[PDB]
Amino acid sequence: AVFKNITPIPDVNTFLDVVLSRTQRKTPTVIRSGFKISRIRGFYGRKVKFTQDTITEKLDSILQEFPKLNDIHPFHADLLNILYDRDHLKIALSQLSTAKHLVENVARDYIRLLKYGDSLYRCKQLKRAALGRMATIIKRQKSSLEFLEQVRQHLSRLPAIDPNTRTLLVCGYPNVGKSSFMNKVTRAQVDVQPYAFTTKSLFVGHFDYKYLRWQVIDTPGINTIEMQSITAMAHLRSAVLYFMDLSEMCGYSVAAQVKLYHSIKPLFANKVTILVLNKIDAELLQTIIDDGNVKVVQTSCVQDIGVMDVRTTACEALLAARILARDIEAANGGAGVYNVELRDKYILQDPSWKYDRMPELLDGKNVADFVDPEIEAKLLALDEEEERLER
Amino acid sequence: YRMTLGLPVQAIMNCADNSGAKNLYIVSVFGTGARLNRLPAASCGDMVLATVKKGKPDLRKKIMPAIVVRQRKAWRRKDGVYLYFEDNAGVIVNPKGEMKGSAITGPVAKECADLWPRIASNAGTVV
Amino acid sequence: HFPININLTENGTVVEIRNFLGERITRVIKCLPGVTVSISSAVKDEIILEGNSLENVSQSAANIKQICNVRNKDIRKFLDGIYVSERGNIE
Amino acid sequence: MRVHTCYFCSGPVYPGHGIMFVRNDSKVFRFCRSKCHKNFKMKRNPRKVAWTKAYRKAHGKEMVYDTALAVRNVPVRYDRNVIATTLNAMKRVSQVHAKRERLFYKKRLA
Amino acid sequence: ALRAQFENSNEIGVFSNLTNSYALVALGGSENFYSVFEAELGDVVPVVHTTIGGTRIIGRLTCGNRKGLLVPSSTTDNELQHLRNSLPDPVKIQRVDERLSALGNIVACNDYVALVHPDIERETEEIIADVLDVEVFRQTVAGNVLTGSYCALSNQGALVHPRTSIQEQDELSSLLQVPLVAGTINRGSDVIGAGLVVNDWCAFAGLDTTATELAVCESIFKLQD
Amino acid sequence: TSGPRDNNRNKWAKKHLKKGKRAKNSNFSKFLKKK
Amino acid sequence: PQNEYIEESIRKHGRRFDHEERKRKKAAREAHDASLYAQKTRGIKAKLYQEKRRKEKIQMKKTIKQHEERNAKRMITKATFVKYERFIRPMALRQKKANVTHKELGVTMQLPIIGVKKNPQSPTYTQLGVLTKGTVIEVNVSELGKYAQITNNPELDGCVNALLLT
Amino acid sequence: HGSLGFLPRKRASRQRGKVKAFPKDDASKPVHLTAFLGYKAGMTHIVRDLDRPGSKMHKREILEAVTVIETPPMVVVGVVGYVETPRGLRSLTTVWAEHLSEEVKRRFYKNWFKSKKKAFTKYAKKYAESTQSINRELERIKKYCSVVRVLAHTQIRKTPLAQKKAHLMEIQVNGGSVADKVEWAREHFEKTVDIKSTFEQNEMIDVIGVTRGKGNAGYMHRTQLNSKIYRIGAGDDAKNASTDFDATEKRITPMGGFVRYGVVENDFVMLNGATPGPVKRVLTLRKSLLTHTSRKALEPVSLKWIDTASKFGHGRFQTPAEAKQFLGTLKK
RNA sequence: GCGAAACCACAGCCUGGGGGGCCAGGCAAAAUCAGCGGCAGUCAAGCGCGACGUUGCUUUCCUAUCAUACCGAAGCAGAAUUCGGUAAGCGUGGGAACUGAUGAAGUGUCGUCGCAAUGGUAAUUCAACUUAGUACGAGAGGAACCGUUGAUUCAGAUCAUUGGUAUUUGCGGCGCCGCGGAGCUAUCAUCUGCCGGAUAACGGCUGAACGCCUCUAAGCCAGAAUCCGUGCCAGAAAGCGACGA
RNA sequence: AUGUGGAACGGGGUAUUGUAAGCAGCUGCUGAGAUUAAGCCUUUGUUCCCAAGAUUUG
Repeated sequence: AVFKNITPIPDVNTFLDVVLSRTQRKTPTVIRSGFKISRIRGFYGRKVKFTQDTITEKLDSILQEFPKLNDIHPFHADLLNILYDRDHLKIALSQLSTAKHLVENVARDYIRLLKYGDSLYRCKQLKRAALGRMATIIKRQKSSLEFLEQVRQHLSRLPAIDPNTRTLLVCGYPNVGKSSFMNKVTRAQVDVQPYAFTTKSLFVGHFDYKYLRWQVIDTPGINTIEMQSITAMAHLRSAVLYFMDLSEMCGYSVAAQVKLYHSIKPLFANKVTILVLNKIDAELLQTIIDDGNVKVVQTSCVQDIGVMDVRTTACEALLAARILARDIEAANGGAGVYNVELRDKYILQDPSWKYDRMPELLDGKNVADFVDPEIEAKLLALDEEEERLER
Repeated sequence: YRMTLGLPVQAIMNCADNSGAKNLYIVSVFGTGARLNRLPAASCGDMVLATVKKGKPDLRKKIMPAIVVRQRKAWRRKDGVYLYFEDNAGVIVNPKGEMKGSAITGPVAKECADLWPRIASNAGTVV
Repeated sequence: HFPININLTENGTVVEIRNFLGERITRVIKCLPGVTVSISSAVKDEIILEGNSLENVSQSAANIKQICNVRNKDIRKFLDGIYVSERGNIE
Repeated sequence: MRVHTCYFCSGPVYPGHGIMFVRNDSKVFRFCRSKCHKNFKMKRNPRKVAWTKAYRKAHGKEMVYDTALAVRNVPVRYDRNVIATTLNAMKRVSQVHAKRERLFYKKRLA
Repeated sequence: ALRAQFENSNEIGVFSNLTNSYALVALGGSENFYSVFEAELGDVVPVVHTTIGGTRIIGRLTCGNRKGLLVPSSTTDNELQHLRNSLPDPVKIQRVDERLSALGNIVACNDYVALVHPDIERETEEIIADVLDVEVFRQTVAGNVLTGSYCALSNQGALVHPRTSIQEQDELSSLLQVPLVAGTINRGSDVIGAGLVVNDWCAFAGLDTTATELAVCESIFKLQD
Repeated sequence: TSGPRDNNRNKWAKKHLKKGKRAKNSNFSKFLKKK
Repeated sequence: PQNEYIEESIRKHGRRFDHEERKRKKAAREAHDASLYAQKTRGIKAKLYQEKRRKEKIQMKKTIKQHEERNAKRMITKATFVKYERFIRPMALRQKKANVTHKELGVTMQLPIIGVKKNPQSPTYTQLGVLTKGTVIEVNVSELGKYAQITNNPELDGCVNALLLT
Repeated sequence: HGSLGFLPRKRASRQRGKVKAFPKDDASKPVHLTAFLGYKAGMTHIVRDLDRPGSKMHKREILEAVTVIETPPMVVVGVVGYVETPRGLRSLTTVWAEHLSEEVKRRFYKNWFKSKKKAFTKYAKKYAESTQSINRELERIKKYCSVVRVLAHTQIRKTPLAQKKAHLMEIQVNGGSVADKVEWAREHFEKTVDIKSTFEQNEMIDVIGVTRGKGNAGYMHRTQLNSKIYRIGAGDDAKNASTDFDATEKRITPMGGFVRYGVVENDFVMLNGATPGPVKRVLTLRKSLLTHTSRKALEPVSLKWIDTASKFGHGRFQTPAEAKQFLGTLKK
């Protein structure tokens, strides 16, 4: 579901239209009356045999794309069960393959019936019978495909979970200013409004803290959004980020949030919490502070100060718990068409001899093989030696 | 950048790498076109699949990627000078392209050198 | 993100357009006969084209609308492009 | 292009024609002639083949040495006049090589 | 520190070479990689884009230091003439004849000492001692004669193979008289010398280099300053 | 790739032939026409 | 991709500069597009398009009627049920269960064939118990013994769709 | 048998390559030529640097297989004039020059040495009596013409061949006004218009000819396209073969003569690849039709070294000069 | 040089229609040679049934594209994927006298020169570099255009480089062997393979029917591996021109 | 059907093999000898040839 990449679920009749069109395109659509009886039997038979195979193709494609809800993570499966009635979704999946198995038997029954074909029009009626009766099976499974596409829309909308890596769960009052700190933390920023349940869906935002990836896991403020936040916080290797409105700028009382924190204390167990005193710039808290594991941080949500220090403290607590040459080439001839000149890139003395070509070999001998730095003085001595040898 | 194609499939070549294998029965050629009257072949510089004939039992009867190093065939180089090596030797590589042998023994073509850099560092006597 | 280059040439007839989504494709929009196009200076990213023959004027901008026509991408997310908003007389 | 030498015929090796075979000991031997390629295949000695220069070399039939004109893995800087004199150095060296070998041929024939 | 790829892959140390006084960029590649080294150390040292023997293996075929750079026997003289033109007169250029041409993949060199293969030729070792003028040590890096492949060298640090013994790493670091880091480049790849480039004043890593591995390299080579 | 009558391989070529080869050809036949 | 995490983001990112002008013109063009799509279409695909068009015309007419009301070798090659057996009946061709639809209840339920009362083709066919239309067959009525006449030809259909004689 | 564009397989008619299409030109261009005539010397090979960016051997040294073509200076002897008709392209007037060599006068005849050799005798008479009659036909040219072509025949004496009949070809003049072309023609009559003024060594040629008869495969005319010129040599110069990188003077003619051709004394064009026909079959150059923008033509060409060894046998030397110092002194 | 015999209504072009002959067409020049869904029920359009509806179970050819080209639609960020349309050109679901080589003859004869009515066609896919680690995308992934370089197949030529043959009965050695020029042969070797309009889907502009609107009704633009012309192959042997004597 | 014309040889270059016969005390002659157009090249060298019969068409 996180890596779904599943094909869309179309209308059943539309699915039957293309499948019948596949029978109209892939199968031989002509059958001569002068052909052999067995050949005529296979004309409608192998086409129906391919039709059932075509019926088994997209169904198994839907079946393989349908994942195992039990194989999902405890936070993933429970939230999926809280999303679109996974029990009813699995029942439709149970109604999918069994009907496909029923479609397999009806085709096999028709194939054996087609094995004893007698008349052309009787087979023509038989060719209509097996296609339409299976189409009635497709017509019977009418609303089954309607729930899958929305689930396919939900699974595509559902992002990937990062529970195995170091993560940070942010739950508490709805839009208490810590979401703005969360929006300033990760690349993905969730939008919030003054209304309730604005951050209903979790935000998959990648971030790193002290050379360690810190995944800002968004949770709805506490229904349906908060129940999904409860299921996500049930199975997660992350820390709590309870944002308490010190000045009640989030619309919720501090005593109501602390009591809810005391109510959510069973889910907050086995995790180092963060008692973010949100809206600092805008009693019962001491009872909430009696737990000890909550990192009491004063967050001035009105002044937007104290997020990085809290990010430094919590991540540590999480660690405690755990022009150029190309520019010249861009103007000369572009990429793959401009040639670089190395004559200017030379440490030779004479610049006129730098751009000039060099004779590599002469008279059947490598010119560089006999070229030395003091060859000019050696040749002058060579000319005197040959003159002395001649004399 | 083509070379001479004369090494057909289902052949025995030397596993000249340091992986311990000795002989390898050729299996497949990667990226080869459907050519009739001429078997799909490879030269020094092509990634191929082969099953180890002689060597370690774990490597034997286990196909893996491989590249030819020593070319018994007359690999007509782009420099024009033809070269006839001793025999057909090769080194086993991973599907990603990691050479199984930590060291290289024998000759490897310079045309094959630039294609595979992972096997280039494993060899010091590139000739 | 990538501003689309626009250069009026041949008295605004040859429209040298480039950098549409940062593309290196040189988009040359030859104007119809009798119409002069110019980059409007009052509002940024606005091109003012005027002329006598409205049919040649309207088809040229539609061709300009078909010049940098988006393709091979989702039209929802990739939404910036060339559009026509003002269509009126010269008087 | 640094021209190689024939491994068997002992002649020069030019571009295009010929073949350059390498051994298992990283010994690249270039044979300029097909017969020289066949000579290296037949493993005949270069000094034991009359059609090769090594036989005349190791029999006194060829000129042993000629240290005329009093004349490279090290690269050096380039100069226009230095190579100009080097260009003219090979002409007189070849002329001296023609005269000295002719006298050597005069001694060998006698 | 730089993290990029040699056009094809992150193993940039095999494609191009770099000495303490000059950089030997390869030919046939895009100008961005040459401009990457030009923006890095072009203002400090020379960076010449040139091919070695008509190939793109300049990093692992030849070895060079602050004194000079030695190359294989089959190097083109015209390329050497191009090298002699590109490299300065103080930069010694010398061809080395051997049965093993990969000087960069089998021999490691530093500003004071050098790591040589145990099977290297004595004349090749003497010429390397003559040209580079460093303390050559003919041994095997983690049991492999390919010292340049299994390890990397620098002036203010060294990178050793992670498969080598710590006692052997301490013996090799003392032999090199410098701090050695028994690690891996390109996020755990088998290319050590070819997986990371390090000069006296700069360093280069691959595009696939790990953030921790690059931090380990900069700390070993004292590249944090 | 493209085909024989492919406008995609021909529309960009006409703009590619405006620069590049055309002016060099005009520079080629000018000296050729010179006696 | 769509409404979740795209649409409201698109609201902050804006839509196309002519997202509304293109839809309305296409909406107005559809009133004339259906005629050429009905005229220039040919073949089986045109009849398929005409099948939905005839359905849509019927669907609108019923809606118009509702809205107006709202405003107000010796072998047996046939199917069988299972010397004297001169022919050969196949195991796959033999049928034991039949979709029995009750006359009064109208419950098309698959039920087994208790027997073959009478085959209208031939007495030998009645002796063989072949499956054919209009034949009298014994069927168990305990779960509903009763007779029934086959209302469908199971030969060309392949299934014994029979109606209860009672 | 799948390339039906070249079916049917019947032999060609003209032994000489016949040009069918001619390049589109303008009046804004200066007057220039299109076609030429050469001879198949033989195939050879070269070495040359590659200044081609983006290739796998960028700035490297690669062998190239090539072909030298023996090309004499080319004798223009008159013009023909075409008018444009609804029935095609008719030729209006054929105006020759005053004098012809025996070689081109051998073209009109089957037995020139037997016959009275009396071709173009009286036409030369009316040349001398009245050039205004020639003016009248030229007045009808600049009045009523659309496409101007000039006559031409080869300097076949300079080519060492037993063939003494010259090969006559048209060259369509292109560029300038129609009056400019006749001006260019009548100012070049009876002279030779040389090959070095036609091409610029960086232009590509679509050479045509008749392929080799195979002793009915072969002898079927072809128009091979897209071969590049590397060197329009000068036969009078002895530095034609010797490039700048091998200064030592040498000649393109190999030792022992060319296989099946012999020796070469005149201008040549150094075209790559091959062309139809065996050795020393007549060969035709012409211009490109579309101005092609492949970088193989837009690049410069600067050679490195040429191989002049003995194709007769398997030679191993460049010139008989350098052979003697590499060899010892012979018994001669 | 000698020299049959079988056989022999008369015969000899194709397409379609009632075969060689008939009808209507394509055409037609001598003279020769070598290959050859159903059942039950409820309705109810309407003229006792009644439609759409509702309730019960069970070689070549041809597009009807399998990829490549191009677009449309889709929870289509990108990649990747699905559906639909044009599309059988080329690749990877079905159908089943012909080509060579001479040849007389209108043009007074012969020869050179081009002309062009028409007949056939051609290229093909794949991946590599930037352009990009960019746009986009929480991240992970990852665009596209232009430009460039490759590889495969096919086609066309080419025998310098490499290979094979010896009736070079060529050189040499012991009928045997080494070499074997030339010629021949080869993705065994090597070079090349293009473009200008018009269009399908589709997207448009203008603009009535129908005072609006409308990619349409008359017009008009862009637009496919699409078709037609360029180019490439041959030149009517009863098509033709200019010139030479 | 008289010319830098052609035919037959000779000479030279070029290549293939492989140091020739024989001499003297394996070495020097001897990288010599042989072959090279019969679909190799060249030829101021030597000799020879040539002033053509028949047919067709205006």
